[PDB]
Amino acid sequence: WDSLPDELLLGIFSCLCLPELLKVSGVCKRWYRLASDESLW
Amino acid sequence: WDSLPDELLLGIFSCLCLPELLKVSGVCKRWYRLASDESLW
Amino acid sequence: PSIKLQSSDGEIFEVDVEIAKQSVTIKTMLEDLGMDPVPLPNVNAAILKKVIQWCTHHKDDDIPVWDQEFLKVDQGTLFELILAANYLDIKGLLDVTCKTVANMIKGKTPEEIRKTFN
Amino acid sequence: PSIKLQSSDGEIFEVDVEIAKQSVTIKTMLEDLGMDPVPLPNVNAAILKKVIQWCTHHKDDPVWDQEFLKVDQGTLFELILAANYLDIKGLLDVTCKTVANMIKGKTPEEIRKTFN
Repeated sequence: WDSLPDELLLGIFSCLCLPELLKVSGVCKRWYRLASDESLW
Repeated sequence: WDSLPDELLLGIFSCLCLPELLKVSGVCKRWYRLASDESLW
Repeated sequence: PSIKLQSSDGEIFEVDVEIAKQSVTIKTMLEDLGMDPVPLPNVNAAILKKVIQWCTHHKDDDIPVWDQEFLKVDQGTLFELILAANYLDIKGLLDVTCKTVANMIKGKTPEEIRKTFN
Repeated sequence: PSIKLQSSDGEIFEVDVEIAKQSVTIKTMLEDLGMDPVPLPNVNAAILKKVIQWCTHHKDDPVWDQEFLKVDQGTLFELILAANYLDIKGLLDVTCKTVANMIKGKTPEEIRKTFN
């Protein structure tokens, strides 16, 4: 799952409850990078 | 045509104007028999 | 509403019942028997896809130009379409396909007919 | 009425023109260009068929979706891309939620593995 541009990845992540982003942040550097995105909080 | 059921051949022949059936009858054994079908005349 | 049609070789096609219903027999199975995967043991995927295409174009219903171009297929596919139309009881399909073969007979000698159809 | 959609791999799909009501991308191509055969260079036949199947089911607008999306992970990824490309908002939304539900309740390890 890297062929999805960041926008779609944030689309998926935005479905999660905030604390759930802690899980996505430890998965991958892209995920770590995208999980802190200004728009998810 | 090795497979169409005779009922389907009649369906094809039914689309021909009558004089045309003379052609069909001169093609082969089966065609001659079906060309003579009650349902066409 | 839609239903799944399953070809003899297992491909599943999700089809609008309004499209599938031109097959008189599938119409009764979907509306009356209420069959989940409608099995069609005598139609393969390649031909079923073409039958569905025709049904999709004709869902709102001389050979119409669209049908003439749709039927510009090889002889074998045309005969398979006749069979499938017969099997599924799709009258309009059966008509146009039989008409198409009839046109390959018109204005030809028995000798020319033998040749083209073998 | 039907129109032809052409997948990236050349397969033609005769589809009910009503799909336009769901794909803004196809709608633009249909209305704004003509394109009898509507070319969709970013979607292959396998995924296009599934997209058409989802639109057909949803033309009259969930548990059916849960069943429909109970498929291979790479396929799920392709569906997200195709919903985005074709701009079919409802398909995009349920596929991203489906993916989020595979993340939810799991630890980074599983997540890495399942989507590995």
